[PDB]
Amino acid sequence: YDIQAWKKQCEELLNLIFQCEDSEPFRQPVDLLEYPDYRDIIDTPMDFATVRETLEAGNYESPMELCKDVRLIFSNSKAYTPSKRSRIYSMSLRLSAFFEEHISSVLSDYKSALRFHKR
Ligand SMILES: Cc1ccc(C(=O)N2CCN(C(=O)NCc3cccnc3)CC2)o1
Repeated sequence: YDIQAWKKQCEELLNLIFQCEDSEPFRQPVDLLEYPDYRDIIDTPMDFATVRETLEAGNYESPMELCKDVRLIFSNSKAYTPSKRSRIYSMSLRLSAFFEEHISSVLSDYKSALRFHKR
């Protein structure tokens, strides 16, 4: 029922994501010299360094907000990919599965802790 525990749990999960080769495309912004049309397709860029920095700044109030930004990394990859078989998009899908598998208990625990707080 620790309503703060999500933050370290998210730091640890981000650490695991940064050890994962599948995250390499998603740890920094898209170089427009490499992908010149990227901002024609993607309105709101997001990467794992931005997520980590926002968490470390104390600018997430809840793991739900962190989860929204991580899911934006994946939806941006799906929207930008030219093919559902593209290397970088395929990496996004494995990393999304990994993330969702691990974030589910973080979200459940937080929400249960907030319900207990308000009981
Ligand atoms: C072809 C295709 C399908 C889906 C995607 C896609 O989701 N992105 C475009 C490419 N991305 C980057 O360039 N990351 C920045 C970067 C810069 C230097 C070193 N590592 C990473 C990630 C986002 O790209």
